[PDB]
Amino acid sequence: EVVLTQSPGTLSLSPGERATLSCRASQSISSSYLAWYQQKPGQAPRLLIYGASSRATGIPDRFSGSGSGTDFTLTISRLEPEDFAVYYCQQYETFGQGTKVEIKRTVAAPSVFIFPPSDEQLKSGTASVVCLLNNFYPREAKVQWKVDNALQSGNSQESVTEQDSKDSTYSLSSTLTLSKADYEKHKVYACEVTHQGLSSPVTKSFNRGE
Amino acid sequence: EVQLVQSGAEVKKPGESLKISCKGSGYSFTSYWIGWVRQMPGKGLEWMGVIYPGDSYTRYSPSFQGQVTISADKSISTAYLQWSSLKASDTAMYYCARMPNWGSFDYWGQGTLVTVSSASTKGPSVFPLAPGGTAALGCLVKDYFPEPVTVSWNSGALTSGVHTFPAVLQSSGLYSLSSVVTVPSSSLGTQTYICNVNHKPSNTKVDKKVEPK
Repeated sequence: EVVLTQSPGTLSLSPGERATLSCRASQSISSSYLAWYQQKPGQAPRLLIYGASSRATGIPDRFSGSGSGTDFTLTISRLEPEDFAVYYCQQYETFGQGTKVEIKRTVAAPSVFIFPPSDEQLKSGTASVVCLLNNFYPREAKVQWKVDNALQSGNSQESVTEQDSKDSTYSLSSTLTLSKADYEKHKVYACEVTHQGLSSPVTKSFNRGE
Repeated sequence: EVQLVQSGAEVKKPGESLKISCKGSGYSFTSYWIGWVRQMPGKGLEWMGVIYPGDSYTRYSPSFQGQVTISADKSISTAYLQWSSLKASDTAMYYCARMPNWGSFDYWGQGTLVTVSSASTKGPSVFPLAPGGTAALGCLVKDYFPEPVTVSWNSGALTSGVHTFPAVLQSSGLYSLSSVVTVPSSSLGTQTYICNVNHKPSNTKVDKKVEPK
């Protein structure tokens, strides 16, 4: 069956700029069946373009669709703040994997915070250590957990907020989960952070029972 | 005036059967197809299948053939999507959409959230995340089911610098979430900071004062 490959995965642009989204088919398809959808977080997808070039009802004229054969393009002439969302192309029973149109802003290095597990939690038998990476741009961030002098793996879960509607940054929370017994046999708890905004990586740590 | 109204949120156990619905209005229901689209958490869109309610013609995409049953009752302008035996991997948002004969989805339903899990309703445990120039404090909202939880700071009076993170599903099958706030370091003596956690499925409303130490 037909594969629609979308490029790039993420497009970082500023409001007012022109956006060019690509949708490439694994084989030559009819332009009469190529559709584009827009989707914002927490919302249903909405049809933008159908038959490669036709806007749906009420879609503003800044949106345009083109291409034929294997190459299809979605153009947004001058990005408005409401245009920052995910875009999918579709043909027959297939969808492209989506392109996120993201706000490009001034590079912002993260402010880093580490939180020890509360005494209330420790009574239960589990220790959750939390690392906060606050108000950074771009989204690409690496968090490395270190217990004494050993880099952790498979015992942390991570979650990222949506691009801030006020400052255009992201925040990321990582949680390192240990048993009371594992937590209690170690001293130094560190969260090492790497990001484009930083000249060298940043570490925030605490000594257990201090 | 065209609208597609889907049935309510579903919390189910693996192995249970399920039938979800999509009612059309404001147009001729028997003149258009109805598509079903799956969107797994943090994932893209998947075309499951289509039905022409006018004559009950149904087509499933290869990955959905024999996995799900699509049907319609034209006397009540309703189309259905059903599973004979749910799996945890069926946890997703499911959209129905109207499809004219040219193959695009011109009108979408609001979506139905289907959560499939072994777990039972459990209220969260709320733990303090205790504290240059900026101090960060928060609340860890751990081990609850099902989603969602809402978090506010100081009964809604504190909104700036607040980040309530997307919940994460632990290996236990329980959700965990954090809510943090950025405050000037100078305010840690003059100000009280309370996170108000609410998990409606278990009727839990917890207020936790977050103190440095």
